[PDB]
Amino acid sequence: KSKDFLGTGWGFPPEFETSIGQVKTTSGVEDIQKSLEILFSTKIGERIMQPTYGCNLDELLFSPINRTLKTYVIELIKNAILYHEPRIDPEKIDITQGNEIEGELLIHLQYIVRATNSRKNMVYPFYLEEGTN
Amino acid sequence: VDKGYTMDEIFEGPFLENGFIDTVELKASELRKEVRLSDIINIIMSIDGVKIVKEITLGNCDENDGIENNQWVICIPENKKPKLCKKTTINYFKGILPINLNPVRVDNHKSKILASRLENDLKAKDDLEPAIPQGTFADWGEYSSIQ
Amino acid sequence: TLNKHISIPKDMSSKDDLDFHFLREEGIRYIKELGSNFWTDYNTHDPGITMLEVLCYAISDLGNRINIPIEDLIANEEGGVKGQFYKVQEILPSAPT
Amino acid sequence: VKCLNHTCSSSFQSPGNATLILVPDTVQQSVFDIYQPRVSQGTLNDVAAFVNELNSFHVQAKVINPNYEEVKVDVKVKFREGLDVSFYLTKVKEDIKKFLSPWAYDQESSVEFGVTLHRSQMIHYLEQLTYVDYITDLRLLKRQAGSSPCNPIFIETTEKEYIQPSNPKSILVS
Amino acid sequence: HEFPETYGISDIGLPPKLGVKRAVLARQLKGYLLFFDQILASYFEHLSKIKSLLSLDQGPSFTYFTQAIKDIKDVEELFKDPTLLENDEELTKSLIGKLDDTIERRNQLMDHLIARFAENFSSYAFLMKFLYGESTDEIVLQDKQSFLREYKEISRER
Amino acid sequence: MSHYRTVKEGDTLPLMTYRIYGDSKYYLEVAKANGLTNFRRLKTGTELIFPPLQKQ
Amino acid sequence: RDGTGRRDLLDPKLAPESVQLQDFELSDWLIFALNFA
Amino acid sequence: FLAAYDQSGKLTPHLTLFVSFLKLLETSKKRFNQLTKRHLDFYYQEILHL
Amino acid sequence: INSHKVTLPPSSSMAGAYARVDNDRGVWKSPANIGLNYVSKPSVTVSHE
Repeated sequence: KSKDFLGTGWGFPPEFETSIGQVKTTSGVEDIQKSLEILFSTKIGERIMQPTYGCNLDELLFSPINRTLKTYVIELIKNAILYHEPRIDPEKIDITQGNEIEGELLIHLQYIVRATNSRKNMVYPFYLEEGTN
Repeated sequence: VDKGYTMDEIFEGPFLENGFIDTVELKASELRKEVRLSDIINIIMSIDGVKIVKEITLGNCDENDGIENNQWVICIPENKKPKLCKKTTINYFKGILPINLNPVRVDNHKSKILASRLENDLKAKDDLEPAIPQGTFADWGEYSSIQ
Repeated sequence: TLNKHISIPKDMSSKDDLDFHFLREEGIRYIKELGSNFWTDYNTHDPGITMLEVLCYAISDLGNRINIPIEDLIANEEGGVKGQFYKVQEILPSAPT
Repeated sequence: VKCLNHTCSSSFQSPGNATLILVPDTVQQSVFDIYQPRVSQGTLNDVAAFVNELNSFHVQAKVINPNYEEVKVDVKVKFREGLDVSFYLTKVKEDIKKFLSPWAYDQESSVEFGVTLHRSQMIHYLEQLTYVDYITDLRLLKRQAGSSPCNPIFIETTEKEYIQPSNPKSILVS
Repeated sequence: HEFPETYGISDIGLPPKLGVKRAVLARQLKGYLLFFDQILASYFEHLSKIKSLLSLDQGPSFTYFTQAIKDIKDVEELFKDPTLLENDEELTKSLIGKLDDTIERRNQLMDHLIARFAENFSSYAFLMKFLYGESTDEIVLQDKQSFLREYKEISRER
Repeated sequence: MSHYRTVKEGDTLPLMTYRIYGDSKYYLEVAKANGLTNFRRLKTGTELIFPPLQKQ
Repeated sequence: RDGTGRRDLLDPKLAPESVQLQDFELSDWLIFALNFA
Repeated sequence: FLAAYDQSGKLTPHLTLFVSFLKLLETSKKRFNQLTKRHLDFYYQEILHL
Repeated sequence: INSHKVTLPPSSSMAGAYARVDNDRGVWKSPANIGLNYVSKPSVTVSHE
């Protein structure tokens, strides 16, 4: 019960059970992994009063793969995390092409979960006295 | 507790398995010595919808109940409880017109009003005691050498 | 009876059903009071919070229509007020006595 | 206000006429006689003019003062009082007068009317914070009022304080 | 329609490659959200009836109202009996039903409208009981509506 | 801010308090916030919390 | 009859408040949900 | 039920949203029920010009 | 009268789009992910299925 500032919440593809009248929830590291799935699945203007939430990775569809592109991809990913996921620090972004013919680009993101609580983390019994900005 | 009593008072007498009994109510429910119109009228006038009591009278229930005094106060013998005689009656009016009542409807209202009292007496049987704070246990004398 | 210049007020604060930010804060306050034992993550990626914001938006829409003036809310398709009001020509005059 | 459908000064069955009775508020008792409230000539005449313009070509109404007359209560002593002074019988008498006065002239009173059965009077008293009971009560007209000449009608025959007359009566003694 | 595509509850659906389980979960969410939409739809529906509720010609038989929701692509599968979505009056009887105490509410509306002309029908409450039994409630409401319709002449040609 | 660690073999409570706060003197407040009675011997699987200092 | 007067001039059913167009409480919407389910 | 869980922190999340929503709607009820007054005022002041 | 608009097959707009891409990047660049001018909307909506 030491790791209570990562928090608890709804699972992303919310599932409803009938063996008990409840919706499944996630916590800790599991919760972080689903947060990342949400962020990179939504476009910048799709939320109603949150006009700047999501990412622009679609800009790179139907384009050739080179050094300039790879640099741009890395920048897009790092900024989305700095703005929207306070609980982690990116470690490495590995961008490679696994298919000579099929139009595939493979991106592998590795990251580290923070041991100390961020000033941007809105978890209920903490942000009240620790959420300065 | 909501009534404002404290522990010393709540547990002052014999412990009762069925709930607590309030001493004030108990003292009040003594056999009555006198019955009077000034109280009966107030009971009727306070019922919502009543406007005017045009006629009212009390009397010892008896036979050959012909012309007799108003009996503004009736006294009761020392070891008796008063009870309505079941020869009583109220004539209800609206304006100047008499109306008629149905016995089944009245019985239903009376039953509901009183049955709801039983429900509370029963609920009173469960909440009979205060909480006591509870601790843990952990060999408080454990000691490690300073060496 | 001339046209006037048109502008929009800058103090968007009412503390009622037309104020989005107000509604959102009240929503969160109620959530903590009722369910903080189980639901503590109130970050923006949370489906729970997403649903709240959608509902707050819908409430503002309802409030906005309630404020439409009476002249329009009780209008007839063909115009007039036949089944709603009696007019002065009909309800004020008196027989001559 | 009270409108009287067939009333003339000498008749209660004359067609083609009407009488109106006016009662003032007289709240400012510093001036007014609150046991004989009356309407001045200015108002009696203004009212008649106003109404006669709106009636009919054929009808004039008359506007008068009520010419009040009324009965008064006596009763069995209260079974309880706050104290002999604090809730003196005189204090009870004053309260009774106020309750009746409110019908005669403007004042506050919980009761719907002074002209009511003893049941209403009993409720008014029962509501007091300094009372418990009273064995009996009555309120006949003052047959024994010497000042207004003797032979005066009394209100003994089980009436709920009914006014002595359609007009020239009030049933609001105080 | 206010949620993102990722949720899968919008008109364009959800891509096949994501599998059946995710499609099923989307169906479960649509079900849940209908509890919020049916209530909001009722309030909008209630505005559309203000004209009837206060009409001088003839008021409605119900005082609470609802609507079928048809801008959701599978409502024909979400509901156990799609029949109700073809008629808002049947839907009202099924979803609100008894909660609508029409006799008391209809009388309150009528009494207000009558009071606006300084009139008063209180005596019907008991005088009609010397003529009819339980059937007086329907009779009395019909008479009150007739009174308002005929009022222009009634108050004038005295 | 708040912090958590796991106890490894070789750790002591006043040495860990010095590396987190800059002073060894807060060890009795860390032990009270974790419910520790025998803090002079720590068991090597325990997860502790380290609360922040109060500001006013 | 005593005619009328100032204290008798209040019409209890003229004030708009006497009519509450919508009267559901939290407990009524919960009953609605129990059926709808 | 509603009294027992008011400010307890103990409801399952699907009910927590449903009830919070119902509480937010109380402000709509307040606005909606003022229509009867607006209607009356309109008739006496704008239709009858009094 | 002037509220009614013209509806056209897409091929003429694509020829325009091809010219833009050939000048901006070259003939070896794909024509996809390019916006169209003077278009309010597609005539129909096509789902993912």
